[PDB]
Amino acid sequence: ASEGPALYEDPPDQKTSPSGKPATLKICSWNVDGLRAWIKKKGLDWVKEEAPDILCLQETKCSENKLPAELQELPGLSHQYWSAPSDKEGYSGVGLLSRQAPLKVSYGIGDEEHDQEGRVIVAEFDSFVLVTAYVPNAGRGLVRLEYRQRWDEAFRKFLKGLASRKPLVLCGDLNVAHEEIDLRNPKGNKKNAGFTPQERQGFGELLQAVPLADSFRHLYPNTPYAYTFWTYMMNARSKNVGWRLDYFLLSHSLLPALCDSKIRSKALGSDHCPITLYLAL
Repeated sequence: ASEGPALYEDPPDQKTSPSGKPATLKICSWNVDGLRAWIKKKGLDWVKEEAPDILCLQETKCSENKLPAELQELPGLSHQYWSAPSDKEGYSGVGLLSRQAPLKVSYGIGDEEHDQEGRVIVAEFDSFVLVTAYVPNAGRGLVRLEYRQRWDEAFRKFLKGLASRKPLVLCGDLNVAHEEIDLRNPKGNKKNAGFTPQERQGFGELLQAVPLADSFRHLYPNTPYAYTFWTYMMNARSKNVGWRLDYFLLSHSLLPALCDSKIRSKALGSDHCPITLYLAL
């Protein structure tokens, strides 16, 4: 009620690094709010335009056994990996689609308690490891906040482990707006899922412990009104009343390779928009 529109125009794509090296890897991440719903809403149209080397999808709500045939319309992303809840129902779920086959693909974070909801794919490449995640929501009434804190700890320890061996890129819907600048209405959301002190602190703990850098915020430290999620309700997207919940977090060693971290604000198909990373590896 107190918010009107706040303008945000994502800056032009910077496709060369600070050292002059052209980007060699383009990764797009997108919480699609259901694979089938997204396809119906022409989500694949942005994918074809974006032409990433790797596409990471969250909330597919679909298992590897029941994928829509349309996913074959991505010939440039022929290596496709999917994780879904082990109860085999239609919720959560992540996907990773890649131009080249990774050296190894794994699922989950090595902890049975946290591996039953189809939330994580790990794809190891030559010079880096890519993780995509759909982090557990703290829930209406914060009924899942206690679980979320357990998840956060287990996830951080798992990622720290990976990073000790190879440079890490983590992407996906991390279900937290880190700082006040990361959502339109900080004051009124401090007791809501995605902006609790607990969740924000978990994010800070992740950055410190692994350690990892927030690619977007690294490049645009003072830029407000840059969001990746808007509730379907109340004309939130038209007014840009949103939250930045979707990130690319990078090992510090990858910062010299960082060209840009984009927010594709105008791409429709979900209640989240895509984010896109350019790296010169």
